[PDB]
Amino acid sequence: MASMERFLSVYDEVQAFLLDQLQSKYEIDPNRARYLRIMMDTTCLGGKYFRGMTVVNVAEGFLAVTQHDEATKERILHDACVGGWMIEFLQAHYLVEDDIMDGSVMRRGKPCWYRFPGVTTQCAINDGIILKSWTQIMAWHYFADRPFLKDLLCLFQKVDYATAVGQMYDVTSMCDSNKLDPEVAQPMTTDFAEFTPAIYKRIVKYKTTFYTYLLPLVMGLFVSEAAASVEMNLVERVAHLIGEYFQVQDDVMDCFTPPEQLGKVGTDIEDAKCSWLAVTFLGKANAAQVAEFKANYGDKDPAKVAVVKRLYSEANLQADFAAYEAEVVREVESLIEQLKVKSPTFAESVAVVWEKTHKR
Amino acid sequence: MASMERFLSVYDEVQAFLLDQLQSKYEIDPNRARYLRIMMDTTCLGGKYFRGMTVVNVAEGFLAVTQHDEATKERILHDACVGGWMIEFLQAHYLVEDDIMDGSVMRRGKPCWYRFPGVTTQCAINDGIILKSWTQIMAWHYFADRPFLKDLLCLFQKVDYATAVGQMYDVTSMCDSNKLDPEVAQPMTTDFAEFTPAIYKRIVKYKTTFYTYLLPLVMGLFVSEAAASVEMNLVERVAHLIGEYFQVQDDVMDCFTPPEQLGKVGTDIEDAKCSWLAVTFLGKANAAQVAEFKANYGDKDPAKVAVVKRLYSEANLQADFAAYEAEVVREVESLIEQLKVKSPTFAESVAVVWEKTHKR
Repeated sequence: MASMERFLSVYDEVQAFLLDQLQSKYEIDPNRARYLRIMMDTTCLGGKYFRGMTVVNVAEGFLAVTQHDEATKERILHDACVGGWMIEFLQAHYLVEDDIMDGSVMRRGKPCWYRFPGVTTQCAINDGIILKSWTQIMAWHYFADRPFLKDLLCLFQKVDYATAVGQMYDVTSMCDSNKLDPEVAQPMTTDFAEFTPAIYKRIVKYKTTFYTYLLPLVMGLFVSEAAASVEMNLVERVAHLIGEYFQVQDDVMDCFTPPEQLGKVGTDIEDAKCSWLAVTFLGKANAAQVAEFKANYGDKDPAKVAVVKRLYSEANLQADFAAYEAEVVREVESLIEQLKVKSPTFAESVAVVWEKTHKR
Repeated sequence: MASMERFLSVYDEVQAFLLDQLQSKYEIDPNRARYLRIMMDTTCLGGKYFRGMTVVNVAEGFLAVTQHDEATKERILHDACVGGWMIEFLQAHYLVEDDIMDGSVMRRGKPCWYRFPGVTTQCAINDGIILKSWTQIMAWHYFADRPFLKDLLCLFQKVDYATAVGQMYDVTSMCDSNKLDPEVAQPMTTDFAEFTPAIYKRIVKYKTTFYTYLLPLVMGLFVSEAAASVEMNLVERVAHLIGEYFQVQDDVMDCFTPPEQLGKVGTDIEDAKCSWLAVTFLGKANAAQVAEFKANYGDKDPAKVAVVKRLYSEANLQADFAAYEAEVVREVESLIEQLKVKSPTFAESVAVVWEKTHKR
């Protein structure tokens, strides 16, 4: 893919620009520049670039139906790559800080960044702050004169806040709301009353859907000067729908995918997370199954984790998943049909985003 | 002071706006809203508001010499308070994350936020991210239609990146540059070769001067639509000069101020920090004093920390300080004289900022 190859060559360019700027305006020395280059590569590279490439694909979709000089086609594609890298770097930030907050061990088959011997939490928290700063430095440099700059920066910032709010909802999901209090150590829920579909939907919506689907799609529109060409209410509803399904998939894999291909251990059970698997289990369990779940969930002991996994296999949650999948397919196709009214090209870009999500 | 009282009443307004927005657009529930309100109060309130009030003072200085309708005077003062709160919240962010990175215990006589029982590192890292997000949410809401918005956001972001870069320089200052490597646990310097005045000046410049002096002063100018009224090169040189002296003062107090009025223990010695005291000690020490410093610096043992403090008392570093102070006074008065050429009002605001710094 030449799309991919354009994306990646823009990474080398953006990294040279940020490092050269540190030398030339921030008095950095070469060994610290080298540590930051390594940091950038280790935290930003290695994934699928799904989010970044979504900006590129959305841009390419408009480029095929819009008259432009060559030099304009190139600038828009450049802008789409840079925008995509903003989003990858924002994600990198989230992952460095999250792995620290959660005491995670591995990420994509390597140690989490804060566990590199010469890093440590002391430097890794800061490194994660710098990752997000770089998304701004990028925007101001590459987009200084762009008519979309204000709207892109404003959306970026809203998406970032929504994600941070989401992470809060996530990490406090195993506590009873009425017991949240900075003055009192948070005890795990015993009733699991807040393990419902609506609550789960709130966590996922804020925690991942803004930055994983909304941001890439709208960004593709901005760089293409095409926002006024779509119904924004639909982009939102489709981004939140496809974003939820995406997270449901990760939740199932956390439990059932082998660590080898997960790249991680998977500790949602021990961590007592409000996962789709738990919420769906409690939505179908009989009384005795609920009691057994409660005696076993949220505990590091591998025998108790096997009891939960066994309850999930026996509740047949692969059927509730095929059913949730079938409903999402229906609603996604419906939203794409609505998006054809004002833009058949954007609609088709959304179909490709969905198709790439549905396969995994 | 009515200045103070305006500043603080703007805090209540901004906090109500951010919490009401979380309820109305982010589906927050009351107990999480209450945790965020507490977080905001504990991390943002309690200090001197030196940085925030600097924006207010700079605005008030222009207001006394510029013709405006009353409603415009109020909006500018409102804008100056909001801008000041942005800076206080940015600082709050830095302090939450820093106390975590450094394993700090106390801050202004209370436990560091991540040590509150119901917080934990898991939530505190995120809380610190949210603190900084709020500075953006503020800017976009209160300043949406302001002609200074782009320039304020661009400067904010540059100052933030410079601070993060500075923190990196700070926390790696005890290592030999040529040994920095994410793959290798960082050993403490033995030669202390990088403990020089120029290196020290680099750390302080980025670590604190941008956000503590440059940002507040330039922000006061933006909200007042007065940037074109000053020589920006001088504001920079004065902000960096006064900012350094400010940090030298904290470095001396870390060592010699009683914990009671410091609000902290003070562990620069144990932490092997490139402090002004160390750098100045090595700039005057004889060979035997240098050897003794080396056998004792950077170690948690209270007997070795007393040996360093004793070497500092015996090297008579209160004289190098009076001398550094006398030189800063000279250069600060010189820069204020230069600033009178294009703005006597701004110059006088800089004199007050300096006078408030010099006393402490």
